[PDB]
Amino acid sequence: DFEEKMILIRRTARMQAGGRRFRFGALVVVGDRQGRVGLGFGKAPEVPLAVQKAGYYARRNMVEVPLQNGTIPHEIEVEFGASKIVLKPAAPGTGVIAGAVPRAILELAGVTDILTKELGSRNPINIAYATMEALRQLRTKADVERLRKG
RNA sequence: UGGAGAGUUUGAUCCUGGCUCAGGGUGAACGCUGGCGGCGUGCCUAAGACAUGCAAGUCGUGCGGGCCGCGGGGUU
Ligand SMILES: [K+]
Ligand SMILES: [K+]
Ligand SMILES: [Mg+2]
Ligand SMILES: [Mg+2]
Ligand SMILES: [Mg+2]
Ligand SMILES: [Mg+2]
Ligand SMILES: [Mg+2]
Ligand SMILES: [Mg+2]
Ligand SMILES: [Mg+2]
Ligand SMILES: [Mg+2]
Ligand SMILES: [Mg+2]
Ligand SMILES: [Mg+2]
Ligand SMILES: [Mg+2]
Ligand SMILES: [Mg+2]
Ligand SMILES: [Mg+2]
Ligand SMILES: [Mg+2]
Ligand SMILES: [Mg+2]
Ligand SMILES: [Mg+2]
Repeated sequence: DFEEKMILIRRTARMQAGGRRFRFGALVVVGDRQGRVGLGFGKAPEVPLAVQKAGYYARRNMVEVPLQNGTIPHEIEVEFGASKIVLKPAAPGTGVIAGAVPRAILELAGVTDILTKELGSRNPINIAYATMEALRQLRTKADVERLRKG
């Protein structure tokens, strides 16, 4: 019902008297490839617990993507922190052209052909959040005319 | 009908930031190796110095001859 794929897994460390103590953080995307995505970042003392927790958080934070023939309706440009994401629709037969993080996010959303570009900071966390906010800032012609009814 | 990023400053993080790599290209060279064909291509340096051969001539339907040779005439 729901497909799940992790973006990256890292091991952070705090300092305590006697040595460093580790804590694992993991990004997880979940999607049905129908137009719904979810992104979660889980932290746990061990890796599998962190992956499961990131999956829970990703299912809790969902985004409805307005797909139009497997591509995006209009080009977007999002600044999350110092990271920038540039999304642009593409004609079918092109394929998802993106870095690992946006490729995974958009593929789990049900996108087949799109042109992206990461700018500024390449940080996978900020890039993931920028792509999520980009998909959250998408509008359709129906929504546009819905706003301009008056 | 058109756009992918990654490694690296820290105990860990975010940012700035340089360096490096994956791509394509070449009148290329070098190493190891090396079977055939087609089409291209081949002094990027000393515009340094050059043996040798060839590479710019042709018209007797513009003109008079030289040399060598043959034939026929004016003459016993
Ligand atoms: K902003
Ligand atoms: K690191
Ligand atoms: Mg929507
Ligand atoms: Mg900025
Ligand atoms: Mg930068
Ligand atoms: Mg860098
Ligand atoms: Mg320092
Ligand atoms: Mg270190
Ligand atoms: Mg410190
Ligand atoms: Mg190269
Ligand atoms: Mg190369
Ligand atoms: Mg040989
Ligand atoms: Mg040949
Ligand atoms: Mg030749
Ligand atoms: Mg040259
Ligand atoms: Mg020369
Ligand atoms: Mg005679
Ligand atoms: Mg007589």
